[PDB]
Amino acid sequence: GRDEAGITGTWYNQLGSTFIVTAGADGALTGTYESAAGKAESRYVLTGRYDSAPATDGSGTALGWTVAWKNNYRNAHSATTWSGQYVGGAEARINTQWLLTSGQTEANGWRSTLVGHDTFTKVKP
Amino acid sequence: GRDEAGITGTWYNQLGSTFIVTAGADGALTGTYESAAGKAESRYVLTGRYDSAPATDGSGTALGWTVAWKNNYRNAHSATTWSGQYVGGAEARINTQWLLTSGQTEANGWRSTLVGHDTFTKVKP
Amino acid sequence: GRDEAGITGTWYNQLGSTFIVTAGADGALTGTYESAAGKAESRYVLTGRYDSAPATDGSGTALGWTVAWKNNYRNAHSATTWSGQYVGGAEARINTQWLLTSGQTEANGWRSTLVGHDTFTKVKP
Amino acid sequence: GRDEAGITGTWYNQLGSTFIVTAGADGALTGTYESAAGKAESRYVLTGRYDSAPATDGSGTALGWTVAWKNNYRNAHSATTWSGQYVGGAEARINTQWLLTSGQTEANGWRSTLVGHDTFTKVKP
Ligand SMILES: O=C(CCCC[C@@H]1SC[C@@H]2NC(=O)N[C@@H]21)NC1CCN(c2ccncc2)CC1
Ligand SMILES: O=C(CCCC[C@@H]1SC[C@@H]2NC(=O)N[C@@H]21)NC1CCN(c2ccncc2)CC1
Ligand SMILES: O=C(CCCC[C@@H]1SC[C@@H]2NC(=O)N[C@@H]21)NC1CCN(c2ccncc2)CC1
Ligand SMILES: O=C(CCCC[C@@H]1SC[C@@H]2NC(=O)N[C@@H]21)NC1CCN(c2ccncc2)CC1
Ligand SMILES: [Cl-]
Ligand SMILES: [Cl-]
Ligand SMILES: [Cl-]
Ligand SMILES: [Cl-]
Repeated sequence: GRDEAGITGTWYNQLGSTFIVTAGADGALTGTYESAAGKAESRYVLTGRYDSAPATDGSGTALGWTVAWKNNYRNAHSATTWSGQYVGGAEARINTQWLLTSGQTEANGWRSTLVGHDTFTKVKP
Repeated sequence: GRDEAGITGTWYNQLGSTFIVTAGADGALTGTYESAAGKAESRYVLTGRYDSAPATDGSGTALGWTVAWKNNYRNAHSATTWSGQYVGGAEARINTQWLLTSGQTEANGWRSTLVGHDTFTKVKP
Repeated sequence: GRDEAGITGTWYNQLGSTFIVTAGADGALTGTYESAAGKAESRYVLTGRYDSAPATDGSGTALGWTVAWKNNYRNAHSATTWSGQYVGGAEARINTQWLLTSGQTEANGWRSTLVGHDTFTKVKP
Repeated sequence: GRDEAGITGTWYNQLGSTFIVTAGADGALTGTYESAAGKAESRYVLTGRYDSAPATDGSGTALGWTVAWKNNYRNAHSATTWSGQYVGGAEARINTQWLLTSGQTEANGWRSTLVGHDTFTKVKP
């Protein structure tokens, strides 16, 4: 992986959530997520993928991951996906937008999905 | 997994893409994705998560997955995340919304992410 | 307006909501919206814009509109924007994706916005 | 309008775009938008709506607006909708997420819509 070394490690977003990830040489992301917001407690499993051979023209590295919000402490019957890109350097960042879907009945499916954006950095707010 | 049996298998969306997935007892999703649209050829790895203990009131099962659009044939420097829910029964479906992020420079990050929606069923269009 | 005649009139979405709109020669959209779903009763004002000189290569006509969910009967402290395109012909359609923002405190702004998609046609479901 | 006075005026986002708006007592937004990014030149008409009787518990004021990207200088065959909320006070802000739809053929409709987020303040970056 080109940014295997750059992506692997601990990241923090603007809410104070903590994203711990290992980028594998093949394109795998694995790790844990702890949200500072919402119906969440302690760490949750995450998994995702990244482009292991990004362009070399200054473009970011595309990636995504998923958390289902069930662990031994809580189940929020929901899942978030973050889609974004890693941008390396002295002020490295993972810039994302996310979709948070809740389990809903038929009648309520139209209101099942929240959208937002998180920016992750290597130092915490 | 409650819908481990229901989610595992082959799904098809409205574009004719094919989503092959195994749901693990823990909440894992693993499999392959073949897109009928866009800068894609053959199968790509996917990974994701689902709620393995959904509500029993008729609500769907929340889930999500990621594809990074790199394989041995093509690299589109991009990744899609699908966030949605599985709804079982005779007309089982996975209803999703997705975010497709491309690697972009600084100047172009504002235009890095497409949004859309896919509906997957067990029989093809 | 090129599709002034095509856009003007009554449209219905998959939820059974009714969208009544007048497209002005300049690019204006004005009208009323009645939602079959959610915290809504009777008609609400809408306003928006469309491309009054679309491409002639078979592409759709880009457009958007807003409803704030306050009228004399109800206030849901929220607003939806639909962004999409009109596609003319015998099976004319307005294909959209929408963002529904609620008024929220600081602590809750991350969960203020729902996302979805509506397809409008000239005949009702 | 409760925040008629607060919303009316000039706002600037993180890209340096300028949003000039008048909030009417009824819930109307009218004005002009000048984008610092993308296929845009000079000012474009906008129109939208806001909640003219927001909650009084510290929640923001929901609102939305549309720009179709046609004026006398340029036509980008596209339209953006911003959905968000006004938050008053010494550091007043309009926090938004947006959908930017381009006119596309049938074959390409799946890739017609960009998503992002803008934060507007009364002082420029
Ligand atoms: O709060 C969570 C789980 C934690 C999400 C944390 C989010 S992930 C994006 C953002 N970035 C973070 O770092 N943290 C936040 N899930 C909800 C979803 C909406 N829910 C319902 C309930 C009833 N009807 C509809 C919807 C209730 C449960
Ligand atoms: O086409 C793909 C990869 C395949 C995506 C297939 C998509 S996934 C959601 C939907 N459901 C499917 O089943 N299939 C489609 N990626 C693009 C993204 C945008 N790209 C750029 C290039 C230059 N600047 C900006 C953006 C070009 C590459
Ligand atoms: O239901 C409505 C107003 C009517 C929306 C109708 C929607 S527009 C897109 C779709 N297409 C239609 O044709 N119809 C639907 N608004 C909500 C939003 C979420 N709300 C809260 C409350 C508390 N906390 C958070 C959020 C409650 C009020
Ligand atoms: O660039 C613009 C018009 C100006 C948009 C400015 C955007 S509004 C949200 C953000 N906040 C701002 O303040 N400024 C930006 N429109 C594009 C859309 C994508 N386009 C295509 C072309 C071909 N195929 C697919 C898509 C090309 C034209
Ligand atoms: Cl609910
Ligand atoms: Cl580009
Ligand atoms: Cl609330
Ligand atoms: Cl194109």
